[PDB]
Amino acid sequence: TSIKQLTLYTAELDRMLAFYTNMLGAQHVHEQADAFTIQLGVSQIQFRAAADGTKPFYHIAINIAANHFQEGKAWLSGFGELLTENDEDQAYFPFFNAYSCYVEDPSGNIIELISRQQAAPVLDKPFSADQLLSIGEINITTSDVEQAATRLKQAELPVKLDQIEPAGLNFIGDQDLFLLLGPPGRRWLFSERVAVIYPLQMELDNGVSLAITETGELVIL
Repeated sequence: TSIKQLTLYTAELDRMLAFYTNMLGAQHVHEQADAFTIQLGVSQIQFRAAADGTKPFYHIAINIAANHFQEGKAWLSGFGELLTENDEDQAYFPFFNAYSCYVEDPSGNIIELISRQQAAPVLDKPFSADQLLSIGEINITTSDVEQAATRLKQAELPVKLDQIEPAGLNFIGDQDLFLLLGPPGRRWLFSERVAVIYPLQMELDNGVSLAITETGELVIL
């Protein structure tokens, strides 16, 4: 399955709109009075205003083609300084057989491009914003990992309940989409920001819709 729409919150709506309009182009962005949407291939994200006194952020990875990693990295670097971890400005993840690079948006969202070496197409054409494929990762930061995992499984996502670590990060998915399910508390790779519960909503292309509430409960809508 793929993410059809994600709804995220931001304390920086105006700066975010400018950032994504410049990055993706006006044809991939729609402004509303109280929100805006961006198109990432087959996935959409709506950003809405955060509650005053909060500064929500998320870990968002965007799938790019198997052969587009270095072009994607160069492109991404035009929009901010590439984030580094251990003084490296890219990463290889053997579990996903994937290369990743990262930049921060105006809210501190971790914007990752992920090039899955066997789980993405080879596209024989130049990379551009038009070649972003879909959302490949989103964090599901929850106050109850076991409950969340159980509800995701009841919703017919691939979940091996006996392997779930309630105090750790759990990769839930297959192919080109993984939910990063875990508790708050720990610093995110490539970021200064520590995992904190912020609300979101997610609609999958198979019709499944869910929310993370402001207290971190995963609820099936």
